[PDB]
Amino acid sequence: TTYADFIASGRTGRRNAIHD
Amino acid sequence: SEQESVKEFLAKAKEDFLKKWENPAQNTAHLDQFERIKTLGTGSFGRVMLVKHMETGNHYAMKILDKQKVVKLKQIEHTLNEKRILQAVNFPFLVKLEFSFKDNSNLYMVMEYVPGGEMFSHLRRIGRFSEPHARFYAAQIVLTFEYLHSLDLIYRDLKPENLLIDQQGYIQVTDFGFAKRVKGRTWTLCGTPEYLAPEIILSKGYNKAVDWWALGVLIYEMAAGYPPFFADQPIQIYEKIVSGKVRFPSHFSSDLKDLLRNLLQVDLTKRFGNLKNGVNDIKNHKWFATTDWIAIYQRKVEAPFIPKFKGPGDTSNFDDYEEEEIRVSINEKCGKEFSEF
Ligand SMILES: COc1ccc(O)c(C(=O)c2ccc(CO[C@@H]3CCCNC[C@H]3NC(=O)c3ccncc3)cc2)c1F
Repeated sequence: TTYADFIASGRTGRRNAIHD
Repeated sequence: SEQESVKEFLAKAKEDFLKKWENPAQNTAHLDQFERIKTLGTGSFGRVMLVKHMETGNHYAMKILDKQKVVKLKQIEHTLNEKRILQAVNFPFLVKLEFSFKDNSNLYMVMEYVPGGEMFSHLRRIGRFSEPHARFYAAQIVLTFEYLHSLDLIYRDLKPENLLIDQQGYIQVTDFGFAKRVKGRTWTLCGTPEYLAPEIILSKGYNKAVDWWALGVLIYEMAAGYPPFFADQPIQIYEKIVSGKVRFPSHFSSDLKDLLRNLLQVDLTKRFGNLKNGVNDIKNHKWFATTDWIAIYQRKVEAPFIPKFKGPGDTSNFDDYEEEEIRVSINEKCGKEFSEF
């Protein structure tokens, strides 16, 4: 499912900001 | 007449903000007044720790930023904004700033300690929120953004990781590190990949409207359990956002779908929050039809979840981070650069 793909993704961990 | 009651409130509100905005508070404490216990989170140039004020007995959470590190990445105006805005504001759903000071090496903001954990941690655990539960949080972000915007502030970094749950089961917004008081347009490329309005991505210059866009991304993560635009590296996430092609979970109610469809609008002149009716288009939506906006401002609603904590200085709703000693160097670093802090 799409839940499943998310859970396997690199980006289920706390997400940093980007900046200049 | 309820609309006029808010107008009055935010007029007296904006008078308070300006007195503190123009004449901000400085060096109201010291490092030696606090016993440092445990780290609650981190960031590019420092960390936030649980602390104990040795003379009052009270617990606080103290942000600590390396002055040298802030300068290396050219982030001075942002760090200066965070403090100026934070010391100025006042609202039931914003973390308080009690003290601030600096020493030779670091900048220090001591905030009221919110012991419930970050929404983020709970949402990942449980999986996802019932819409009523996600309506309870979303509605406190609406009021808070109605507040901030009326002081001409843009938040720019809304996401579960910066929304803290207090003991009564409500929200304290933290991380005002990209907050900026602006009338008109600004062009800074900042935020978290999964929450960026497409206008930002497209180097267009943008406004308050990006905060309405994030509110939709946030609600969708709260109710689905995952964000509407995701992948394994930022550049793939960026393409999805400009593409302007969302897809909703089948459980999402149809009122939720119509709300999100209106906040996750690429066209800025159609997005809820950037229209002639303003924020009221959001407040008056059917998905928010059961929401007593004043019970929520007054904190008399029954929170659908209260986090368990067994006495003050309990850190059990927070993750574990490696510790580090705080070196305060013998020579002032970057004094002139951060001289208003
Ligand atoms: C340009 O980038 C900026 C701008 C301003 C900043 O202050 C920073 C930081 O370096 C920084 C350092 C540490 C943190 C830690 O923040 C924790 C955890 C990360 C997610 N946000 C929640 C936050 N927790 C709290 O602030 C908190 C406050 C009160 N009680 C409990 C928790 C955040 C930003 C920063 F990196």
